[PDB]
Amino acid sequence: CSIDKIRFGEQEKIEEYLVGIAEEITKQFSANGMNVVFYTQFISEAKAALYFAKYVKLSEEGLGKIVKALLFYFPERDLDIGKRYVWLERLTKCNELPKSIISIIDDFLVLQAEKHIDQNYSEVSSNGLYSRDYGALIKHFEKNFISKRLSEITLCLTQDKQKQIDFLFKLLPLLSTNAKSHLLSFKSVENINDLMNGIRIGLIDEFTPEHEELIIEYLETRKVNYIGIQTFSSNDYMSTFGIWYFLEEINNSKMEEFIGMDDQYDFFVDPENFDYKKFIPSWLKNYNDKLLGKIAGNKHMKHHVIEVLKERVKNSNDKRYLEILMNYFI
Amino acid sequence: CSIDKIRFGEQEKIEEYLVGIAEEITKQFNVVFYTQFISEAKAALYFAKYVKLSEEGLGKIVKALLFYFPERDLDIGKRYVWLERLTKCNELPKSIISIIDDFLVLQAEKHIDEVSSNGLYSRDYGALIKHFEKNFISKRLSEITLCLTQDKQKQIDFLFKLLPLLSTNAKSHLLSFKINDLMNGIRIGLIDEFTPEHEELIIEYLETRKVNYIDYMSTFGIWYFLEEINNSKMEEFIGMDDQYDFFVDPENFDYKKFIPSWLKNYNDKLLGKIAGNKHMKHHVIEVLKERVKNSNDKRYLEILMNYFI
Amino acid sequence: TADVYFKRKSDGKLVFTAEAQTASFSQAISEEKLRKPLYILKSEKEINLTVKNAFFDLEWLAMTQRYEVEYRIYIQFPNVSPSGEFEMSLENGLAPEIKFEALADTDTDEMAVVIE
Repeated sequence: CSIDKIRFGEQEKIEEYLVGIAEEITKQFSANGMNVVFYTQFISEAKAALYFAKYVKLSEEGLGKIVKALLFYFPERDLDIGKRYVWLERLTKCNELPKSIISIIDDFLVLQAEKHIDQNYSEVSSNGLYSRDYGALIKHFEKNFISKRLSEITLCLTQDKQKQIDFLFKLLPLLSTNAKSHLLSFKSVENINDLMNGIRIGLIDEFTPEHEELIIEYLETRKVNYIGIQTFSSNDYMSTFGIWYFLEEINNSKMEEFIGMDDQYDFFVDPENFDYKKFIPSWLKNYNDKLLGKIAGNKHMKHHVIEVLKERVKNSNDKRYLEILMNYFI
Repeated sequence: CSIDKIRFGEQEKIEEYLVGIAEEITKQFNVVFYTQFISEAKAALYFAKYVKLSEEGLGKIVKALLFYFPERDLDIGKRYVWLERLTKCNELPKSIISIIDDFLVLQAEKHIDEVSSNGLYSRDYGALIKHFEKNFISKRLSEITLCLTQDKQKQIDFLFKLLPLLSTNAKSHLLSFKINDLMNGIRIGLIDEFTPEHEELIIEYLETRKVNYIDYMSTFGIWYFLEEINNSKMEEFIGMDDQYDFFVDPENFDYKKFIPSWLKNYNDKLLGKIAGNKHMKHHVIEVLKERVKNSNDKRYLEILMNYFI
Repeated sequence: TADVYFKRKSDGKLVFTAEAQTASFSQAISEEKLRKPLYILKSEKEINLTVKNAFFDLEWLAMTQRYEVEYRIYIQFPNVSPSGEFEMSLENGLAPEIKFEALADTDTDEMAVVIE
């Protein structure tokens, strides 16, 4: 059930509750390690409280202390960076971002920049969301912030620490102009992962021939490594090339040789012979307003999409499928 | 859940159990045992809609719920619901038609002196009779139709609803004895194509409505939409009410006065005719989507996922 | 009725065995409004595994005073992490369940691989 409909009364009392629990966790992590039995008894309650904290409006000092506790003074073994990030997104859902929490997120991502000294050490998140999404949220809710400490760090950045280079790459919008130039001095587009890293940070606005040759090289590599035994993976790059082709942003009709080894690839390129029996409705979930408008406008499969849409919405009770069919009538 | 879709195994014992239940209810005609046996029997015969059963056993069940079941617990409309549920999965050969005809003449003898909460009576029994193997004649109903004295109104009135089940010679007496006249006759099926006198009566009734202007009137409009009346004069008779304006003109009818409840009264065939007409498509889909997103009633959603009006 | 071989990343030592009961494949989207620009196909990929019974290796507990698993045709699943939740019950207790979820690294961008 949509729990956003419920009304929250006496926000002050719950605010004090979370202030107290955040103080407790900060005191716990701050010194002497932890009390093992008390930690095992209390960590789940703390995590649940911070999770449910999304629906309560919080005072400035309130959510400031709460976010500082959630990021800094929380042991790393329970929530990785991705769960911490989505947790932050939830608790910022209700409350718009003031200057203070920008200071907090900035200096914590500074310590993150400090962490990636060992090349063996790489940040890991269960949900696949990392500090680049942090930088995305500063850009979203601030739109003009320029970091000082990160710019200073990348100014004294050399060729040795590759992890520093490809970390500062993913947060380039936060980097200053001179910082950006210093970072791109040693940075070149080598593989695909770098390619959509630069795309996501916003450097790339169109596919110059370098990106085209890189993606077709990856396509040749996957065609080579497919051929006797095969293994399923969840890298979601080939579907990205398919959605690129359907959007007509790309204009190289050379990858049509790559029909067959996966679904959700040929449906954006050659939907007329996609053999709709293998269509998984979950595809419709991943796209957005613009892509949904596009596949609504294509009209060569819209009947099939509406058939699977009504079938799923009748069989399922997710109540999101009704939204997706109702908004654009695909 | 779609209990029809889920498959069933071990049909032999299942039909043996149904046959045994039918035999027990037949031999019943001690009430304290009946008090709990009746619920089990009703549940069994109701939910047996989805099970394939052999011919002879099917006959046993149809006889069992046709005669021996009293009216206190199983009503005539519920009797219809049960038997049509049974017939959904398996189509009945001649024998079951014979038993239901015998029960119909049993009802004819009963009416010498009929309550359904759903309001289903013997006329739609005759409707189901005529739905399949249309070439059928009720011989017993025929000879009791030949003997229709003018004094006994109840039997003729009840049999009036059973028009198509009689023969020409049998129905001759019924048509000899038997705007309301026209609509009940077309509803039962006394006349299928409207004679000129019929649309003349319709036009004079509409003219009286006009002279009173400055409730079977919507039937004329929904007849226009189906192209059943071709007098070519009712286009001069627009404006008495919103629904008539809807049927008689697609674009002249202003769309803000539409009431979606009329769509809940629309049957499948004419709703599909509306969908395929394409003349009112935009406004009907607009009101349909508005009702779906704004009302909890789920008849609209089935409207859309079946017909796309 | 499928067995579970949970083993170390660094070496081939087997941490334990088990018989998994359920796998959650919760792949969906994040909040659309808060997350012309080139399309990236955002997703909230999440995979979790839950098992009811586990037999513990004697060697690990012998010298123990980022892993991976094989589920059995048979599917390897690397880069995993246990989840440490335990609440005790008034009733004496008995089967040791455990949950481990999918830890996704930045470079690989894929989490599930299958072999046959």
